[PDB]
Amino acid sequence: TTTVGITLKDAVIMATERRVTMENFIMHKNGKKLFQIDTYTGMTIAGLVGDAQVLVRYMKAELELYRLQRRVNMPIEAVATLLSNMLNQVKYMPYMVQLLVGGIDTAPHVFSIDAAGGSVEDIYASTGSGSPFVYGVLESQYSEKMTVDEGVDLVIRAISAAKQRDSASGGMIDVAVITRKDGYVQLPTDQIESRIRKLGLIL
Amino acid sequence: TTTVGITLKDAVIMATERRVTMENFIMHKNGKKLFQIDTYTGMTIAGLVGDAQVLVRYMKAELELYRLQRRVNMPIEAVATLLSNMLNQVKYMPYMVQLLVGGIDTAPHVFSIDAAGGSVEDIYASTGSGSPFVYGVLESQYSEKMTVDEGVDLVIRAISAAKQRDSASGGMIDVAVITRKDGYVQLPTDQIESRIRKLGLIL
Amino acid sequence: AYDRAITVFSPDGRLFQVEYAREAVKKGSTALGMKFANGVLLISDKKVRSRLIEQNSIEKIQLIDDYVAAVTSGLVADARVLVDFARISAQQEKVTYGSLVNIENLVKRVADQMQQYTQYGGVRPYGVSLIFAGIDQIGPRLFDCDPAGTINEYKATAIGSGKDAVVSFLEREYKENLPEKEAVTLGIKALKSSLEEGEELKAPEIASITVGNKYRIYDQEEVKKFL
Amino acid sequence: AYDRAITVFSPDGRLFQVEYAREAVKKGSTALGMKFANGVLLISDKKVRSRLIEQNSIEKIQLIDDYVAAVTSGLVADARVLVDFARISAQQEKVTYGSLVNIENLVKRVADQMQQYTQYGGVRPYGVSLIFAGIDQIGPRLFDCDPAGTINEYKATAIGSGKDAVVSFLEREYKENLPEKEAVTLGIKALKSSLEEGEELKAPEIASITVGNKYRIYDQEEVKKFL
Amino acid sequence: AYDRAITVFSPDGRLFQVEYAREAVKKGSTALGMKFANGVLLISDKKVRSRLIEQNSIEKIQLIDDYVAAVTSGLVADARVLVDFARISAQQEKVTYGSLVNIENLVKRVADQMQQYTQYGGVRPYGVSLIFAGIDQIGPRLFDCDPAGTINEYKATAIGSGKDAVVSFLEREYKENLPEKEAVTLGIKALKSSLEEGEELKAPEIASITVGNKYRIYDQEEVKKFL
Amino acid sequence: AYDRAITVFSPDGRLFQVEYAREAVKKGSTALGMKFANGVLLISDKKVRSRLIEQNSIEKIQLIDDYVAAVTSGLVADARVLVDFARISAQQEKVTYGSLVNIENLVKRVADQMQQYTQYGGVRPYGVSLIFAGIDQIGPRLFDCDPAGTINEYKATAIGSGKDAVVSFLEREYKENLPEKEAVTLGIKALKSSLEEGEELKAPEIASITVGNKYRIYDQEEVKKFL
Amino acid sequence: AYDRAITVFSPDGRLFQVEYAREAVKKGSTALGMKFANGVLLISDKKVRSRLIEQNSIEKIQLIDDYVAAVTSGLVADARVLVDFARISAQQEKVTYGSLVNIENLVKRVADQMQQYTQYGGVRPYGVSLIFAGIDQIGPRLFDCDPAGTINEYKATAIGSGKDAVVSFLEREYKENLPEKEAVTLGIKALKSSLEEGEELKAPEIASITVGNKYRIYDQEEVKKFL
Amino acid sequence: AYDRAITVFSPDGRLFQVEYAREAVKKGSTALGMKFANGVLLISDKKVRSRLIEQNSIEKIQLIDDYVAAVTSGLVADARVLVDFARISAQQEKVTYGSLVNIENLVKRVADQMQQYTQYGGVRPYGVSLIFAGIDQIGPRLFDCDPAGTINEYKATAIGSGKDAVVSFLEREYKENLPEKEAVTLGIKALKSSLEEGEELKAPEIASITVGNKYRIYDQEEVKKFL
Amino acid sequence: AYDRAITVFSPDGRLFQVEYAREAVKKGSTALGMKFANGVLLISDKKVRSRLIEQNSIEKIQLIDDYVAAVTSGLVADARVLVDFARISAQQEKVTYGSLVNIENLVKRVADQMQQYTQYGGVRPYGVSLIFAGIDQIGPRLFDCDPAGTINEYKATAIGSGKDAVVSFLEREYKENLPEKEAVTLGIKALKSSLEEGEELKAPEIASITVGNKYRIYDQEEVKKFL
Repeated sequence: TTTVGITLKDAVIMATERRVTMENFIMHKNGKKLFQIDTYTGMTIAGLVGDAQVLVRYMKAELELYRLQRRVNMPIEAVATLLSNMLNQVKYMPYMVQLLVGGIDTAPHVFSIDAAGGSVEDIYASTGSGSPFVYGVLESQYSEKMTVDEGVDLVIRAISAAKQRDSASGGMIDVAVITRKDGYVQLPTDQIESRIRKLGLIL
Repeated sequence: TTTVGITLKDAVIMATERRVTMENFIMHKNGKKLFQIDTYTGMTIAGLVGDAQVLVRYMKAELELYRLQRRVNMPIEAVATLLSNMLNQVKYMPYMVQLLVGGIDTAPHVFSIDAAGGSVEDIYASTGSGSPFVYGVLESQYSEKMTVDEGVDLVIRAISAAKQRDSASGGMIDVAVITRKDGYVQLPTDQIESRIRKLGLIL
Repeated sequence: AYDRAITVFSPDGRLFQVEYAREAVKKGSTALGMKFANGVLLISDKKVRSRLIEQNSIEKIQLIDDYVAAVTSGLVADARVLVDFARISAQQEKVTYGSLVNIENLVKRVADQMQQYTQYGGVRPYGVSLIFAGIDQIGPRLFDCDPAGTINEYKATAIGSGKDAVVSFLEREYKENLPEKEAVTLGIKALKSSLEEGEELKAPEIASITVGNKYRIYDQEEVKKFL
Repeated sequence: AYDRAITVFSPDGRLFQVEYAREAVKKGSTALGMKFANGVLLISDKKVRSRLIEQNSIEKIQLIDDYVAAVTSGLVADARVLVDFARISAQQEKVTYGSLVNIENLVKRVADQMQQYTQYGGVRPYGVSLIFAGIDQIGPRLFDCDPAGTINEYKATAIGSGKDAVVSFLEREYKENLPEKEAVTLGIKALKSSLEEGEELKAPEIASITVGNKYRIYDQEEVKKFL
Repeated sequence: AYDRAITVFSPDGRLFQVEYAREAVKKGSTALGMKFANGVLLISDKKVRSRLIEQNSIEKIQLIDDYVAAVTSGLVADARVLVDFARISAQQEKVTYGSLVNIENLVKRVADQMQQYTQYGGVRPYGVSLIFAGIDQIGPRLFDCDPAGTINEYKATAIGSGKDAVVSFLEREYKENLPEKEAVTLGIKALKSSLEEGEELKAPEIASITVGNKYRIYDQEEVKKFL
Repeated sequence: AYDRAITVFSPDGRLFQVEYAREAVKKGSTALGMKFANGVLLISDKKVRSRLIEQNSIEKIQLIDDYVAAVTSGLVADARVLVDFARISAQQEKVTYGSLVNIENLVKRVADQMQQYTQYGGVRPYGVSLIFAGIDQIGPRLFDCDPAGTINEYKATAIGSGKDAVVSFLEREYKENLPEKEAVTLGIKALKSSLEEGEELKAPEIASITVGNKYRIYDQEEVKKFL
Repeated sequence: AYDRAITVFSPDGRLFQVEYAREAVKKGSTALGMKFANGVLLISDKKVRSRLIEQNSIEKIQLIDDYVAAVTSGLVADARVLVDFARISAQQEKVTYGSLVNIENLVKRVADQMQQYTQYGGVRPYGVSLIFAGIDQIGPRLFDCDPAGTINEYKATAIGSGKDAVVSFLEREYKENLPEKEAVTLGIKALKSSLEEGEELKAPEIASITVGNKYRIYDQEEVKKFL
Repeated sequence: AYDRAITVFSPDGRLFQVEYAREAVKKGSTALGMKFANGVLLISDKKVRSRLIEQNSIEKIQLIDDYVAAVTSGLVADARVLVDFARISAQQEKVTYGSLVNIENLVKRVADQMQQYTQYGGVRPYGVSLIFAGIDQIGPRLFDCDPAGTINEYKATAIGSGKDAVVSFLEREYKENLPEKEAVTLGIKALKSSLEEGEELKAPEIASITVGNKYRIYDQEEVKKFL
Repeated sequence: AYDRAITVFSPDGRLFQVEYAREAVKKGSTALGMKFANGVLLISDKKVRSRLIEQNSIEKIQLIDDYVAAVTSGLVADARVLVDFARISAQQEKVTYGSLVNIENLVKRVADQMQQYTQYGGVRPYGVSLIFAGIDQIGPRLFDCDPAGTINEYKATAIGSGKDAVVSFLEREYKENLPEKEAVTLGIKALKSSLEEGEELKAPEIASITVGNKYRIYDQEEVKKFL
């Protein structure tokens, strides 16, 4: 798995690949790993698929309930804290996951949450077996001044590089952009393919 | 064990073989591994027989009850999600199974579900010790533009190839076809034998 | 003095609270069941109290599973709870044994739940009667069950306000092993006999099942054909 | 003032609620049992209703196991619950020891369940009497059991509305070691004498058992031969 | 003497404590719902009571989720607790199955919670009525739910003090399949018919949803256009 | 006012419900015990009803173990429960320590169980008196125990309807250290003195035990020799 | 006879025990809250009354956290318990989410706890009203909450004996967006109008908070400047 | 009105049920205790009645341990249960700390058990008073304890029917620090003064303990020397 | 009648059962507390009743720990239970945090236990008032606490029968920051003024504590100087 979340001035960009393996065995080429969980909030999953998927269902349920109850969206930091409390509670019987939570409240945020509920905000982050390759690309090529078009290219590049070197990563790249103006928007596959073609890439 | 589910334009085809072993010991030549669990829904089982047979009984009972309560069949994705939640709940004392759920709601679907409740939808899927042999055939010969008749032939070919190479697979091939028009239909075994003869196959 | 508490016998050995729950049942719409050649059917009148209601919803005849159905009279909310209990209880049996061999046993579990609510302080009885009808391994079956958890097996029977007239009618007119249409026609006649001063019978609910088949619910036009 | 709660003794030391529960028992159909040579039998007056009731369906005589049967009188739903209890309690004893050596212990467990329901507030007594008949490792056995959980062992006895007539008749007519056929005849004779105003005994239920055999339930046809 | 405990049936088979809870409902502001072409709407009378009150925070119309809303009448604290229950219960169904296929099952869970508070000593019924309206897989749905946990599906319906006038108006005037704006106009007319004594209708609350969309809450400028 | 609930003291400090429970005991059949030279005995009367009753299942003197027997009077089902309690409680002591050193502790556990049923709301007292008789390490023992859980140790004593007569007789006629035959003779005379006009007394139950030995139940023919 | 138990509705659908608890609330000292420009304040009448009393502690205005305060009227010990409950409940939310986003939800948890005490036998309602005031993500907030669990959001409001006077004064004189000092002056004036004629207001408690800051309690001298 | 339940205070702040429990205590036999030079003693009267009673058991004076004894008056079964509680509580303390330093704490544990039975509904108070006497690390101790769980420590004191006579006698005659023989003599004289006149004293129970020793019970012979 | 159950409000919003509990408190022996220069003291009158009573014992003034003491009035066994609660609760705080920073939180825990016993059916209130006095991290502290769980902090206060006379004396004679000897003098005088017509103070209990010290309990000949 490879997932990534980056913040820009007034934007969050999140992307994943789609490969699902049992060891070397590629079971599914088109699994889903990036989800909208609230109006301006997305989440990526990595680690045990059944644990991650249950957590995706809980967060969609709870973030909706909260908003109904509060008449505002849960702050992204509050989402991360909720998760962090839940995972830590069961740390000796854990959800075996790495999670990215990204979104916009008054500002863009990306949080990274581990299986024991440790949660840290960062300007960008990556999870899964492909993440070290991703951090290579972002360290070299990330700028806080990038536009949304540039950040989108950047995560396509990061993930493409990871798919070349991580056999547990593969398949189509999914990308969502999150802003105050449009909310959470999933980019159409035809647009990602066009950018992969324009940037000179494969897989 | 070998099981397979494939989707076509307006159909799901699911098939298994029937061998039940304990190590090398072929205890049963005709176990059953393919079940109707609802009007347009089938399930295949692999893994520990006791665990899988309990799940089959539960799913039969719950989908019949849901249908009565709701006045409509449970959507195929909702079946997979139910199983996902049930299996992840007992993660640390698991049902030691691999399941395929196939069916028709507004579209054909095949879902693959693991012992930790990880559930992924696919164009096709195979489970059991014989599955890598089936993925070989499917990778090479499957087409989305296939007719039901060619789809039936493909799965027989795929399971026959798996029986040749997987000593834990064997026996008669059971096939079911699920469509909106005719519902769930288990093909007569004389029809399967005739297709076997015509394709030039053995055992 | 003796009719305030479910746990209190009257000096003549009566439980008046159970008897008063029966009175709630008498106020419900008439429903009937009858056995016919290889089959069983249920017919239900519907109190209609506004054209604004979706009448094809919150129905009186309820499928318990594909081979068993119930009809109820008395407190509706209580009836819903008992039908939910029968459904879960039918599936428990199926999961346990793989099938439901004798419908009488399902009916007894429902009737035992009702009995319980006549023996313990701090609970009221269910104000409900039920007819169950279906096919099991014995053949076509027709039961009823009252607020006390009293059950009986029948060839023909009724519940609700028109019970007495419908049972009267059937006791004169009823024949065993009629064909379906004729059983249905007899049932409508019986139902119609209970109506009073030129009161018209609107299209009731009708469901039937025969051996080797699943239940069918007659739609709107099939029922009007008998009206 | 003293007859409203099962947990209240009257000044004379009476429990009126328990006495009122007996009254429900008295309203039930007569049943009897008697020991004959190497055996024991039960006979139950059925008591009718319409031709619309499935005959042979909610039997008054109930097998507890292959060697023990019961018949009841009083509240029918309560009675069913007590029979279900007796059936489970017998199987528990059979699992524990391999067999049921002495039927009196089964009757005691049933009677203790009923006794509890006369001692704890928030509960009403079972409005039921039972006769148990069977064979154990001591021989043919006959017991009765009332709402209080009081038990007695008998050579012959009866319960239900016609009890006193039946018992009065048996108290002069009953003979120790009769053959099955003659025991059955005496039984029907005794049962008939409890009907008033030249009333006609339609087919009762009959069951018997003799040492070294299982129970037999007489067919409707086999009972007629005695009518 | 029969109207003091929820677990006590009157001799005519009535639960007067449940009936008295429905009197509390009659004192709430009027709210109505109606199905229209591919849609359903809710309208609620706002009984304004002081310029010192925050208007925006009082909501009779409450989203259960994006496709399901409710309006309540009767005891307000009770209502709020029922709405909380309905919200948790919807999310539980969505976690389990991935979606909420049929709204009737949610309403039944709420109605079961209420029914339970009419059957056990030591508890009082919820003094609340609800209208639920939304889109599921069947289509647009409209249900009411009363203190007994009685439910009905409707084409159009109302709750609160002006229930009877509004229901009357709608029986006379409602038809199926109106465009949104005609359905709103009809609802406002129905609402005004209940005011009486030359009383002025102040800006109510309105919400609607059409197939393929999420709920919308009319802002107060939009509601004025119908006034 | 003060005699309806077990938890209510009267202004004079009395517990009337417990006193009323002692009235139930006065209605039972008469039984007595008495110590003699190296031993203790129990004698129970009982009115046999019908000749249709089984004697031998006749149930008055109950062994608690090989060294300890009881007789009871009052409510029979209550008495059976207390006798089962005593038996199981004697075995628990025997398992714990290997034997029962002092019968007084057994009687106290039973009496403590009966005391609790005079202190907690929701429960009525046991309407029973018991006599316990046997041998322990102290010697031959004789105790009684009443519905309040009050115990005394005796040289001779009696319970049941003829108690007062029997106690009076023994008051004048009892002597310590009689041979067994003289004790039984005196006991029989004391029992006879308690009968009215012309009764003569049918064969009662008799049981005795002497130091170093286990209990013996005199059988029908041994008892006859004393009549 | 419908006013003795919280679980008993009157024939008009009222809960008199809950209305009687309100009566307790009307007996307390008057307190008020108001929203002003970018803030909210609370003022409390201190009915001090004895020189031997410490004029420092058991205050009417209690901080819930640094951003939320409450003032209560009615039963004092009940009020302390609800304040303790509110403080713990604020911390639970802050630990779970990192902050308290909308103060309405805190008030609802407090009000739900109150509501629960109007529905279950064996408990009495809290004899308390609260006003909550603070700043959350939405801005300055002002709520009240009564024994029934009913809540409302306000621009200004009051509780205690002078509620009615204070509210009359404010409905006439209140203006939104006053700077702090004019809001306090208006509040003091509002509170003076509530006193029985010719009775001097001693220093009330005063607390206020503005967007971006924590609460401040006005010291004894700063209050005097307004007297 | 106010004297039927322990949980109900009268308008004057009294618990009448607890006061009625104290009336049971007054019907018991007189017992006394007194401190003498380096020790403490108990004397118990017993109206022993019938010669059929074994006089040598069910003693009024009960050892709690080797250094502590009690004597009770009131309901005998209650008293037994409280004595069982005191023995077990003494041993619990010994196991925990290795010894019992101060007898006052054991007495408070018994009195707290009694207090609790005056505060919780569903239960009646113990109808018992106890005196405790013994030696601990402080010296010889003497306490009484009543149905309310009220305790006092004494130089001399009495319980039972003759309490007041005994106490008024000791008020004038008692001296501190008498030798054992003179203390017993005074005790015996105090008890005789409480007698009915012409009525004589038939050998009390007497027990004593002095610092450094365990309790001695005076044998039947040594008591007579004092009469 | 609204005064029979603790969970019943009167129409005026009163809890009469709680008001009756505070009548019990009016019958106890008078006690008082007062703050002086850098300290606080407590004085208690003892109703001495006989020279046979050991007077060193069952003190009115009870240390809760080295820095905090209480004195109680009302039901003596209830008060003992609350003093036990206070002691253990003090220790729990000390274990949790290392020290008891603010005595008010200890008093609130005690008062919360008391508030509970006025809110739940099946319990009665404690018939007790307490004064707590000691030194915490704030300084010298004096609180009282009544059956309702109402607390106040004071400079001087009193409880028990002489409360009204003591408080009125202190109202006019009390001054803050008296040296210890002058505080005690005034305290003694305050107590003397509550005694009826030529009665005499029989040496009270006195205890005091000053900043940086532990409590001291005045001995007999120390209290003697002040009388």
